[PDB]
Amino acid sequence: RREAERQAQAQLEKAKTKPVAFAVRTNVRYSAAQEDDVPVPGMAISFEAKDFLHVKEKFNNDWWIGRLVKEGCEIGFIPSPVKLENMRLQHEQRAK
Amino acid sequence: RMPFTPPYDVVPSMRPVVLVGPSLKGYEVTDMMQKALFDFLKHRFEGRISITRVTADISLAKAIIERSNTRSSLAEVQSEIERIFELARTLQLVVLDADTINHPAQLSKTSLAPIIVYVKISSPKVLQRLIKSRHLNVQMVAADKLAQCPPQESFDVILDENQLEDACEHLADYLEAYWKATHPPRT
Ligand SMILES: [Cl-]
Repeated sequence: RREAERQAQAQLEKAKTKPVAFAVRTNVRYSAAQEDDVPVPGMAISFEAKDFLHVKEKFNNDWWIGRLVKEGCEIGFIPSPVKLENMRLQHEQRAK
Repeated sequence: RMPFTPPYDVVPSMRPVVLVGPSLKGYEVTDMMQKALFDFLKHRFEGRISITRVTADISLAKAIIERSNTRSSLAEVQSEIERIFELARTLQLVVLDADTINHPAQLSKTSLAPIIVYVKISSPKVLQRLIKSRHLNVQMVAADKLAQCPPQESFDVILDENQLEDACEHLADYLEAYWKATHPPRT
């Protein structure tokens, strides 16, 4: 059940006070959709190519926790490289 | 035929500020104008800033072992990159006084993702007079190469203001906005 969402939301709240572990500059875009199964719906971090993200910690194999380096942007779930690749694969399969 | 991979690059947690222009580092006109700007940052961002000299050739940063063709070794450069990353780790503003960098293309293929600040004298005639009132050709050529860069994509900030105080306030405003983006509520 959606006890899972509650735990995910708790980990996110706990990370608000954690330091930035590392930063990345993106080479691709991510435009979040409901169907990406984000640990807490509504909390995915979308971004464009060449955006900067501050990453705090790993949530699971599909999702990190961090924020877009942009005024007013808050902590949420960032897709891992594994998750980005699986979305790219899924899209290329369905477009074929 | 017709001339048409990791999703994330790891970069410093605060993008290092690098100054380029008006001409070549190592010569008086550029060294004095950049020194005034560094001086200003040290006191405007006191307690929030680290300004550090980098002498190693960080343009060199990215089965025969790759080695540098100059006095700056790839191992020394890697050590300096690591030091820059560490400086940025706690989210202080990092400013680099990077001797070897005079053109933004020099850092384009590195992992540093700098904030490139173009200190610009928009009129070449003005630059020529400044220099001669204090090697001319290499300086003019350098300033002209900067003037040829597509400005929006090459530079993060362009300081073309005649009055030092106006250039300083422009730089400060940009860095204050970056401070806010990164913190949710010559030397
Ligand atoms: Cl799809």
